[PDB]
Amino acid sequence: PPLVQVPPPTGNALCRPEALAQTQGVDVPYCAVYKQGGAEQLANGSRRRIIGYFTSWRTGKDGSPAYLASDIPWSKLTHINYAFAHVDGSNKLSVNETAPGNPATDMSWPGVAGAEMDASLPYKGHFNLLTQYKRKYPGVKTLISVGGWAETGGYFDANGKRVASGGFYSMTVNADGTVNQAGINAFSDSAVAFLRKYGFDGVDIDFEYPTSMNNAGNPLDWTFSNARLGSLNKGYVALLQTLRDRLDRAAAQDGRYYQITAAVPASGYLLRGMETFQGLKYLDFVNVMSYDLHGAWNRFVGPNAALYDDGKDAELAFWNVYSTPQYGNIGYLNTDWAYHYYRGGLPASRVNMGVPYYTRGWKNVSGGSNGLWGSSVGSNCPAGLTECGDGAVGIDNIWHDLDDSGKEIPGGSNPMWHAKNLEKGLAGSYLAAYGIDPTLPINQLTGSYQRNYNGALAAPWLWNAGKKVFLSTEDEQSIAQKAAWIDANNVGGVMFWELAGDYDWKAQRNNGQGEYFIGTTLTSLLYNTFSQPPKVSAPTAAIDVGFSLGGFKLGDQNYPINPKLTIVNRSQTTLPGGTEFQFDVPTSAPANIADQSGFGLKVVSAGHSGSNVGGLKGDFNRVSVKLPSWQSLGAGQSVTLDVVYYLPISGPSHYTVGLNGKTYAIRDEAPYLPYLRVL
Ligand SMILES: [Cs+]
Ligand SMILES: [Cs+]
Ligand SMILES: [Cs+]
Ligand SMILES: [Cs+]
Ligand SMILES: [Cs+]
Ligand SMILES: [Cs+]
Ligand SMILES: [Cs+]
Ligand SMILES: [Cs+]
Ligand SMILES: [Cs+]
Ligand SMILES: [Cs+]
Ligand SMILES: [Cs+]
Ligand SMILES: [Cs+]
Ligand SMILES: [Cs+]
Ligand SMILES: [Cs+]
Repeated sequence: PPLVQVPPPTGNALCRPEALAQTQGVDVPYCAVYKQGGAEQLANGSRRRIIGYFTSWRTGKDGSPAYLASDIPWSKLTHINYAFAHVDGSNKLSVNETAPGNPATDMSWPGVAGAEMDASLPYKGHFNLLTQYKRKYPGVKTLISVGGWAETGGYFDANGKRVASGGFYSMTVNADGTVNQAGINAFSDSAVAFLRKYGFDGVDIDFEYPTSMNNAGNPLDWTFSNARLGSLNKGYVALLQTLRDRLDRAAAQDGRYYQITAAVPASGYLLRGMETFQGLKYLDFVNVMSYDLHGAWNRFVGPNAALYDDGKDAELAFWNVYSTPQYGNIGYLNTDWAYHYYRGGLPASRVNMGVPYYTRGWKNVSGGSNGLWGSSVGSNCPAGLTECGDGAVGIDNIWHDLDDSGKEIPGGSNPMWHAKNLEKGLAGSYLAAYGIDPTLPINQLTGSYQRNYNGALAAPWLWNAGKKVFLSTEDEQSIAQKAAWIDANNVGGVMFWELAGDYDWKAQRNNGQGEYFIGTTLTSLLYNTFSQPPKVSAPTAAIDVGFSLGGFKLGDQNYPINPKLTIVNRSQTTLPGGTEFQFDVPTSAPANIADQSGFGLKVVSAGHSGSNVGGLKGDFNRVSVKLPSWQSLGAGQSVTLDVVYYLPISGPSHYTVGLNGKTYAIRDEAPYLPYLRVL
């Protein structure tokens, strides 16, 4: 059949990342950051992204250990995310740059070698140092992260009090449930101005979370989030599409490229309320928050960031996930599952998986095996929680937050250097600097912290049998195991929270006796692995047929997941009955996807079968559905069918249309192939 010829891509279009949505007609300068074919030009000779979160609040001004921009391992990273900007009362991106003494732009560190201010920049603070060091390391990108858990829905004032402004929720969705175009425009324009002003290379959206699951947000945000559940997906897609548009236009004007990234949830629960993550097409890449999968907000004691399911996750067992036939023995609270979820709508090159450089932990743990998959129920829950685990405290919780009364909030949160000292039987000479009285019982080292490791989970932890304390850790053994998995799956890279938690042995500390402290062991392991060779070694025509899943219920009602699939014929040909549509569904969902409309939709190629212990065994389950023999799809017309699947997916992707003996790609995915207009 004759096809319609399309002009081939030229110039910058030859460097567009695979599947990234470009702003039509705008000369976006992709080749400034990407290679031909769309792979990223990465700093320091690395094969993988190595993305470190830098937190703004470790300035050392209160006497606690500082971690400054000059302490960053610039020669071993590819990207640095600055945490956090927020959405202010005028819906603009803000770091309180105009507040006297603010750490971003109005702070200095006299006498600290390497932290000297460049007098030629019209700002001081962290940003001054970031600008300076980027000159020495010109390939390293900086991005401004916006939101996070505490400031997704509000922001802190000068007195440390939180203003419940609504943040992302009110900026993206009006109180009446419609998308807030004015707010999204103000924010997007402000992001462009911010990038231009401070020399950032991109914006990292850390909206926690645009999900329709009830009570999923920070409890402090529920009056905003719960009122918007049905609208948050549309609001988030509008935010990302508009941000993409404004940054693409700015990039074309400035002759340099601006990235949009997002910190995105690993939780299958959160994702159940996020439709198919339609917004992925706007993102240069995602940073998957494959950590805080378990923690003392509930009683289920286990790894913070398991790589794999082991069939024994105590939380999943409690909810009957392993035993329900429909779930096909897929357990989802793990890094591998989350990665495979995001491949539904992204190539591997645009996904980076997160790891923690910090601990979470419980005390008074019962059951389990050396605490693993045990139980720890707590009392006097943190504000907003109606149940909690018994979070570890004192010497087991040195990176705690404080409540309004100035009291430590339990949770077993520590930098990994402190966890390494506990393992060694060292209390840490820095305790007093954190305002921790080392003479108090809860702040003394009692019992023995025994390191455990589970290779099925790629998870280390400390178990203190005397205190019944379980601290989930991350160290060289688990990083090496995850790094192997990254390389073998050719994943885009690795993200970590946070730089200040990485460690080294410091022989001179502790009166010359030595202890662990701030360092670069884990980042160095990642870099050394990814900058050297790995340890281990299509349709020619298209048709304009469109596919989309929609009609999702509110998240709490989305069991099982049964959206409507709409197929639209935008060719000038009638698709005869028997025409076959295929597409890839990520293996995050069991390979039992079906339709409820009598179409006979089924998996024709299973990338994964059986339990996912030891990891999912492939990327995609390819699905086929045919028009019934008697039913055509006319030019310009649509047909819908109800589908059902059992765990969240993004995408789908990689569509083909099987028409009169020939297989076509679709123009939405393959815009430069010659295409079928008439047949
Ligand atoms: Cs090389
Ligand atoms: Cs350094
Ligand atoms: Cs300087
Ligand atoms: Cs200087
Ligand atoms: Cs988070
Ligand atoms: Cs935090
Ligand atoms: Cs179960
Ligand atoms: Cs020990
Ligand atoms: Cs975190
Ligand atoms: Cs090899
Ligand atoms: Cs039917
Ligand atoms: Cs497959
Ligand atoms: Cs297996
Ligand atoms: Cs494989």
